[PDB]
Amino acid sequence: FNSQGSNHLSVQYSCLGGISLGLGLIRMKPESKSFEVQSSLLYSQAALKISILNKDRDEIGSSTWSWPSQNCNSVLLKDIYKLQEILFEMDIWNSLLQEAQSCGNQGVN
Amino acid sequence: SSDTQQVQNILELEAKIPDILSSAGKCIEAIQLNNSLEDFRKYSKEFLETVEFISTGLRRQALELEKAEVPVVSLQPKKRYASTPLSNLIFDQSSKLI
Amino acid sequence: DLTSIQWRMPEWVQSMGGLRTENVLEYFSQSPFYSHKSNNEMLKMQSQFNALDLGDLNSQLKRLTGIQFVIIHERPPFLWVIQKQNRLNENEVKPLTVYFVCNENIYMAPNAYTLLATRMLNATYCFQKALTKIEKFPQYNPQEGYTYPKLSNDNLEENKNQSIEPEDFSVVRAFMQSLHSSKEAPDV
Repeated sequence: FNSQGSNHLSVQYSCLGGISLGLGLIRMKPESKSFEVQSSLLYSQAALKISILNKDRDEIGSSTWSWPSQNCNSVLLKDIYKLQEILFEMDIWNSLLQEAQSCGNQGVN
Repeated sequence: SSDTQQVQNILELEAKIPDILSSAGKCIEAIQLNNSLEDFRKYSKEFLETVEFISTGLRRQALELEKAEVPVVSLQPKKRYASTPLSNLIFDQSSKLI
Repeated sequence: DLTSIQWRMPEWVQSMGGLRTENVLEYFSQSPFYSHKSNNEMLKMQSQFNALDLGDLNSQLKRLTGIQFVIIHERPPFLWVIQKQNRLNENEVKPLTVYFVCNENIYMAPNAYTLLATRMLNATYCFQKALTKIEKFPQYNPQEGYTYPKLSNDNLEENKNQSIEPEDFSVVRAFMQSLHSSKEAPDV
């Protein structure tokens, strides 16, 4: 798709879908020979840690989300998958804590 | 040509233009330096071809783009949710998540 | 050479105390600009013959054929117009350069076209020179566009329309505006 003042393309990295729309700002990177792409992220990487705090809020149960691993020939497309994964964790946890609204009806806070 | 192939045709059409300037500097060289009418007699039968034939190739890439009739407006996507490969692959992860 | 250049032997004027009438052609006779087969000088040769038979100047001059340096417009006490000419008859004249008293200098009058060509040449030269040690620094790209390479950019630091769906002042501009309003806020 057409993009902004960047003159580049506006590819939808989030072609597979999620919630909030996502298009990568294609960007030439002279060091890379290829042309590495980034978005609005300040974060270098992101996902979703989970764990069970005790009465002392010591660890009990715990885990963390992990995406299935794409292994496409183009690492660029792989990073499209990565930014997809990012917008994914975004839209989900943001929607959830946005929904946190009335969590208090059975003690959840 | 289909998909990228028209664009690819332009991509290898890319280098077809800059050397036309070599042919043209030589068009000047024909009398400025080489001092022979025969040279530009040939390159006027070359420069105009190397330029214009590419120009026609371009104008036909565009007019036949206008035959292919690709829409110019970008659709505003609905907030897409889940394509099937995404869904079942997430299920594959769920197996991995077991 | 014939333009704005010094050629002075002031002590002659120091003796004369300045020019009078025919004595302008004396210091002018000292000048290269003076011609030898001018009627002023061939009848200077007449001064070396007849001597007495020259009158003022123009009577003996213009009646006789050849190069001359006639006087028409005095500008006391500095300039005096004196055009070069070539009589072809006792009646006919074929005027040349207006030599003029540039004060301790006398010059041929330049063509307008000379200076005009100087202006044209120097201006287009400024254009071409603008194209010289300046051009081809903004290297073109279809994508990047023109480029401006640097060891360090700072200092400071037909496409697409539809896309994704500072103000270096910290709104300081409006703050200054408010300062304009507020400096006389008590006053107004």
